[PDB]
Amino acid sequence: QFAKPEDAVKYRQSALTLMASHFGRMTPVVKGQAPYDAAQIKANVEVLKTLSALPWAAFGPGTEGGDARPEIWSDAASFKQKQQAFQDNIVKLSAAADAGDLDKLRAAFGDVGASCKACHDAYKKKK
Amino acid sequence: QFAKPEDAVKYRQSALTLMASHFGRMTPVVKGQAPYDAAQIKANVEVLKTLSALPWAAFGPGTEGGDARPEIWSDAASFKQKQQAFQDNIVKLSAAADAGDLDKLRAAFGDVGASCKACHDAYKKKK
Ligand code: HEC
Ligand code: HEC
Repeated sequence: QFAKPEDAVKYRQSALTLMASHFGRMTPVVKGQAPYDAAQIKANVEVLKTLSALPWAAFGPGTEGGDARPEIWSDAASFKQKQQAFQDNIVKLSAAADAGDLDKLRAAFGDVGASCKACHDAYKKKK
Repeated sequence: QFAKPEDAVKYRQSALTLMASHFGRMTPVVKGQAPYDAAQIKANVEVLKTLSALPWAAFGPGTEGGDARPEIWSDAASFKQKQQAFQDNIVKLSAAADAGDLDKLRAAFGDVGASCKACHDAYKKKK
């Protein structure tokens, strides 16, 4: 869907921004700093579900640019494992939210965050 | 969910970018330039459904900035009507996609586009 590589870069950066707001806005809830409303969190995690599937297709062939390391493309099966671990932890987070359990949510949120960081550390260029 | 107004600006700009890719990537299909696969379009319109609800909450109170006109806040019921017309045309687009009919899809796509432009012309700052 991208006319030039820069269009894929812009898309994935926007998707990751949006996805990252939906994740991070739950931090006060899982820390107990903000109240836990099970329906609110279930709806938010549904939005995060959708968003968390979107970035990866915008790292096609020859979309080098932005802060994406070239290793994303030359080590494709591996990058795919970092992405698939992350989305399987998103499935777990959905399960916790859908069930309405703050303990389970806390644990699942931590697992997702660890998977964000694992990919970050391997595949996002240094700042 | 925004620490500063600039965070709400960044969110809505990203949401609108992402939402706009999901809309515009269907243009070759509705023009007949690309093939029509009903299941592909149904899945894409589901993603657009989700995205099209996201920008508006990031125009809260005192999030002036970006290319948002101040009239968005001082004429709140009206802006809300531009937003609600747009999302009701997104409901129609979902219906067309879910039904699998290219004629209906074409018509519904045109209606959505007109609603994007109506809001653009009233509420996005001039370039
Ligand atoms: C788990 C919920 C997260 C969160 C919170 C973020 N990511 Fe990542 N990310 C990855 C790569 C390769 C990039 C660079 C993209 C590019 O510049 O081309 C990023 C970038 C980000 C950003 C910055 C976006 C921007 O506005 O420029 C942010 C806020 C962000 N990430 C947060 C790679 C990955 C992964 C590889 C499989 C995974 C998993 C994640 N990111 C997960 C998350
Ligand atoms: C219907 C599907 C669309 C499409 C394709 C776009 N919009 Fe809008 N838009 C609105 C406002 C106030 C802004 C400015 C936001 C800000 O800068 O603070 C925008 C901006 C955009 C962009 C640019 C995003 C960016 O990267 O900076 C794009 C690509 C875009 N729009 C496309 C307002 C509205 C509406 C008011 C109710 C509606 C409806 C739409 N936009 C609809 C669409």
